[PDB]
Amino acid sequence: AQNPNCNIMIFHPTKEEFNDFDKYIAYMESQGAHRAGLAKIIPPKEWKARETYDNISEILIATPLQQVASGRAGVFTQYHKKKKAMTVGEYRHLANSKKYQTPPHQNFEDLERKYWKNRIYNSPIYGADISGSLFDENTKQWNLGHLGTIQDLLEKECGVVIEGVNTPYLYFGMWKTTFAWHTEDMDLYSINYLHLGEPKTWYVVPPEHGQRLERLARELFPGSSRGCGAFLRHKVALISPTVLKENGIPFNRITQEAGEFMVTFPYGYHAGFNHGFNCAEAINFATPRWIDYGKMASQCSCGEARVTFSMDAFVRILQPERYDLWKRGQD
Ligand SMILES: O=C(O)CNC(=O)C(=O)O
Ligand SMILES: [Mg+2]
Ligand code: NI
Ligand SMILES: [Zn+2]
Repeated sequence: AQNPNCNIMIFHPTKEEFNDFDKYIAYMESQGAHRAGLAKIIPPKEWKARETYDNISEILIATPLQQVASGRAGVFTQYHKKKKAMTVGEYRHLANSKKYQTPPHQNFEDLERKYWKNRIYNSPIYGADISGSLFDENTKQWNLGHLGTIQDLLEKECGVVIEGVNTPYLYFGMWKTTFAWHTEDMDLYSINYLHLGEPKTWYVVPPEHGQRLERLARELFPGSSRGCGAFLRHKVALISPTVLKENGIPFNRITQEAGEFMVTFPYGYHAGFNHGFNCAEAINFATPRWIDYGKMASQCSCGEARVTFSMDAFVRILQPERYDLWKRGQD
């Protein structure tokens, strides 16, 4: 069995190996990358996502989200307070302001310590989930706006034609902006490219151990757990590495830098934070190996998780017994 300790693997594809996306995902899996839940892919030196980032300041962040925390430093939830619209240029200025800028630090490890110590005492503002792409149309390799769609994958594998579309999203971050512990919708893969700026630290639980994380989370968030049998789908709960280690939960951590891709694998729980002003792009995707995960994915039916249009068909076809209850939670 490859990668039996479920370590995060890092890949350096050549330009030739960078041509066929599906083939390279399958290669990484052949080497056990998926056992970690997360892999890093460093693009060949010849590749670029686009020529420059000099002309992105006029992008609009229609609903910046202030991430307000409640709890204790290692175990907290966050809610998102909507803020007035602002451009990327306005948001970058804000991120670099004395109130929000990254503090002086020695290295990533020092910064990680400061994050876990101090995050709850601040409310950083995140430009998340903005539909769009920063890949140049002429970038032919690993262009996250030109991937094969999940609808087409389900059709190829299962023969059923469904409605829905699959497009990427931009994330503009700042120091302490936080992504809560989650798996993807329908336990899909995700791919994330850090276009520019400061790093993103990730934490991940191996898919084979995901239920250990869920059990801890039910313990640590007992009201939320009573509210919903899949409350991590709400994407609001944070647990620190110290707390995970205290409770024996297997996990790994890595920092993504600008110019690097990360792939999350089906049912790989992940969480993390940004080091300073940055811009990432991400999208969900599927492969044939995902289908069995999609069929087994938990679902939130309490009303909180509310998701895209395109999840309807996935539920309806892969999880017909759950469909009626899930759809009630959508409505
Ligand atoms: O970058 C972020 O804020 C969150 N990204 C992801 O959860 C992802 O790419 O799957
Ligand atoms: Mg612009
Ligand atoms: Ni994710
Ligand atoms: Zn719920």
